[PDB]
Amino acid sequence: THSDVWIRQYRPAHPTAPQLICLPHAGGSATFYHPVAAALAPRCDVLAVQYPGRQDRRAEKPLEDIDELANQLFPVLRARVHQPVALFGHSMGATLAFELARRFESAGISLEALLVSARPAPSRQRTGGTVHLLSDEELVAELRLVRMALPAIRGDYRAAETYRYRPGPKLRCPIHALTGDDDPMVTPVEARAWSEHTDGPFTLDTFAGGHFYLLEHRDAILGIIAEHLRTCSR
Repeated sequence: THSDVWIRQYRPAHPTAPQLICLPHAGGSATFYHPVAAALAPRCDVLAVQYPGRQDRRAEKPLEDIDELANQLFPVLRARVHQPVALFGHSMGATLAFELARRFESAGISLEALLVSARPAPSRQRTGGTVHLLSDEELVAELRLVRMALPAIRGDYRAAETYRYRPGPKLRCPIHALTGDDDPMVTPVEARAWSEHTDGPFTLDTFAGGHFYLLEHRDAILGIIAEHLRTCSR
């Protein structure tokens, strides 16, 4: 395997393998996607992104803006990208995945799919989130070693909550949205609105659960991912 500071490749992949770039949620690390790597490789090259400020990057100042995360991450992913390539993001990672998709397409790099989980459409971003503004003590409480990780969690939340969608050209790549049926942070319309951001095909799948439904539906989501990349799951 070959990994850098940003992009963690947990398993070896065939040279023919399609690429899956996985964006963690707020407070998440690249290790969150180890089950995806294990289940799809070597038939899929699973690349998991490690944002600054966590684990081995704890010394780095955490980023506070999705566009800054994307702008810094895109050149790195550019040097590794190999089509066919797909993106998967959960929660805040879904917005980052969408922003990265916008940048791939503007660079003439087609995407096999954009998979977005538990996140309103960029055009339906909820304004007025304040979790990132809570005191250290009020922060940890609402999140229910943590102080070492809190600056990175706060920065991630700040990025999720202060995101401002700037209108631009629609995507052309397929968008597959995935949501829980009991998620106070994503309404059905908010999830369906992802259809308004691509001229390609759109599909929305709902699962029994909340914001982290995907922990209970891993095998199902892996089969959905594999279907998009023309592979099988383990």
